[PDB]
Formats: sequence, structure tokens, C-alpha cells
Amino acid sequence: MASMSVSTASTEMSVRKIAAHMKSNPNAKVIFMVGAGISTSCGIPDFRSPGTGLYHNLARLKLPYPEAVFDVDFFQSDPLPFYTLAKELYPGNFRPSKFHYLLKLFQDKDVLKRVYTQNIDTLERQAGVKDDLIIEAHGSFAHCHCIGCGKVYPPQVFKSKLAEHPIKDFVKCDVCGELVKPAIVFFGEDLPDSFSETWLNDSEWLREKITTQQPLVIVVGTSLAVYPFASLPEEIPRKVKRVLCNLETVGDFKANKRPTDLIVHQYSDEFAEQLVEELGWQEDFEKILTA
Amino acid sequence: KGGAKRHR
Ligand SMILES: NC(=O)c1ccc[n+]([C@@H]2CC(COP(=O)(O)OP(=O)(O)OC[C@H]3O[C@@H](n4cnc5c(N)ncnc54)[C@H](O)[C@@H]3O)[C@@H](O)[C@H]2O)c1
Ligand SMILES: [Cl-]
Ligand SMILES: [Zn+2]
Repeated sequence: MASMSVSTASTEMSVRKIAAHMKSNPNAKVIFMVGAGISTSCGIPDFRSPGTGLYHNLARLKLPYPEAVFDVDFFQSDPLPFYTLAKELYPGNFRPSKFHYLLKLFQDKDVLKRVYTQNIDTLERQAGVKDDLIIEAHGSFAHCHCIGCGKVYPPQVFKSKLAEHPIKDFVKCDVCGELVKPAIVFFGEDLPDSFSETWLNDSEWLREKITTQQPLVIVVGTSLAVYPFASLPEEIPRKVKRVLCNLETVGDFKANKRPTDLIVHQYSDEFAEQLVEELGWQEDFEKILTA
Repeated sequence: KGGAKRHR
């Protein structure tokens, strides 16, 4: 849970501007767009990183390349790699980060409009963020479906298979016989309808606020290299302040910087620590963390 | 709606 700054440079001043914006607009809400970066401190192993037990187990299983684990065609040809990844990444195996709790705090302070997440760890939800305020753009393990006919399955059937040694006889649909998999969006598949539908509504929400208070969109821990999620930042209204908290300047913040864009090169947990301090919610935050 | 999950 303990964090430190990424470099000798202080980000407190840049973070302060954010707190200042909120102080001036007490009735405004914030929309977060987050990625894998906010869960790194949770110890979630990156399947794309050598030196991680998961990466090597997938390699041993003959997975051709990391993202083939999230490819429908490969899954149907050999589901073991995905089942192996599921066993290690199944929700409940990790705990929320300080940043995840920051989202909960904003919710408590009623300043959270929505959190769009590319992560499949569901740590936002595990941390207490309400279902109505979360958009899991890439799905989750909360639901299972047949990739053939779409019949719905409770997640428990799939999960039970993960505790077997070895993992074999994968879950098959009792209607059409095809493989059943968690409602995780695989590469090549469309995102859930709620993604575009909710962005449509939040987009109108953002624009109508420009003409009233002034909202704020904060992008955190994402390389903005996966679409269509990566298209959101550029679609943010020109007149709505954008903030990017990432170790590196990426995506639209790099391709088409905007005068009001506020770039903060900092670890998400340190960012959270500094923001709570500047907002003056250390007391409430400390409570959530000790809850 | 944006198309399928991808890097493109
Ligand atoms: N927790 C997860 O669900 C998870 C874990 C590992 C990989 N992924 C892949 C990640 C992914 C989406 O790309 P994405 O979100 O952009 O991942 P990414 O791994 O491509 O990029 C994360 C970005 O955040 C930055 N970063 C890393 N740690 C921190 C930190 N502590 N504070 C601030 N910034 C940090 C970093 O500069 C990087 O650009 C998908 O294709 C997944 O399949 C998801
Ligand atoms: Cl515009
Ligand atoms: Zn079926």
C-alpha cells in the first residue's frame, strides 16, 4: 500500500491544480478512464511479461504469443492456456490498491460520475464502487456465456473447473456443445453494448456541463493502445479539462495535446495520496483504507 | 460503436 514518487520532481503542484478545479466547482463530478497501470501495485502478474510465473506457464503450454490467450479462434482450438490464466487472475485473488479506494472516496463524496475501466480484475467493484458507476469495457468473470449459442451460465461452473488438478474436460454448453467462457471481451470481439451507450450519455452530459459545474475527465494508467477504448480521450469535449496521470505521455495527449491538458507523470497510488492530501479528505480516506 | 477490441 506504501508508495513513493516516480522521480525527484514533485507532482504536488500539478496535483494541486486538480484539487483547485474541484474546490472551485464543488458541485462538479469526475469521469475516470483507467487501465492496467492502476492495478500494478496489487501484484497482478502481467501475462505479457517474462519473469512472471504466468507468462512462463503459458509459454510452456505452447501459447504462440501472449494475446492469443484472448483470441477466440485459439481458445476454441486449445482452451488450457486461458483456463490457466483464469486460475491465476480470477477475481478475489487480489486486493484493491490505494487508487481503487480513491474511486470509492469520490463516490462517497458524490463527485464520481463514472469510471470506465479496461481491466478485467474488477477491483473497482471489489473496492465498493457501485455497479451504476462502473463500465467494465472489457468484461469480467462475473458472467459466463456459450461462445456458440450464447446460453447464459453462472460463473461458478467455470470457476469450479479451475481448482482441478490437472485442468481438463473444459465447460461445454449443454445446448450446442461449444465452449463456455467468462464474459471477458477477447481481441476481435465487440465490447458490451453498455460501453458505447453509456459513453453516448456521458458525452452529452459533458457537453451540456460546458454550458451551465465544469466537469473533469481523468485518464489513469493506460497506454491508450487498445481500441475502441483508446478512442475516448480524443472524443472528450475540447472545452472539458483532461488530466492524464501516467508514467508516460500517451495517446491523444501525445498526438494532439490541448492547452488545458494537465499531464502528471506519477504512479497512480502516489497520485491518489497527493490528491487526497490537496483535497483535504485524508481523514475520510484513512477511514476507508482501515475499513 | 467503435468496432472490435484491437490495437489498430
Ligand atoms: N489488471 C488487468 O486487467 C490487466 C493486467 C495486465 C495487462 N492488461 C492488458 C492491458 C490492456 C490494456 O492496455 P492498458 O491499460 O493500456 O495497459 P498497458 O499495460 O498497455 O499500459 C499501462 C500504462 O500505464 C502506465 N503504468 C504502469 N504502472 C503504472 C502506475 N503505477 N501509475 C501510473 N501509470 C502506470 C504505463 O506507462 C503504461 O502506459 C489490455 O489489452 C490487457 O489485456 C490488463
Ligand atoms: Cl469538440
Ligand atoms: Zn451453446
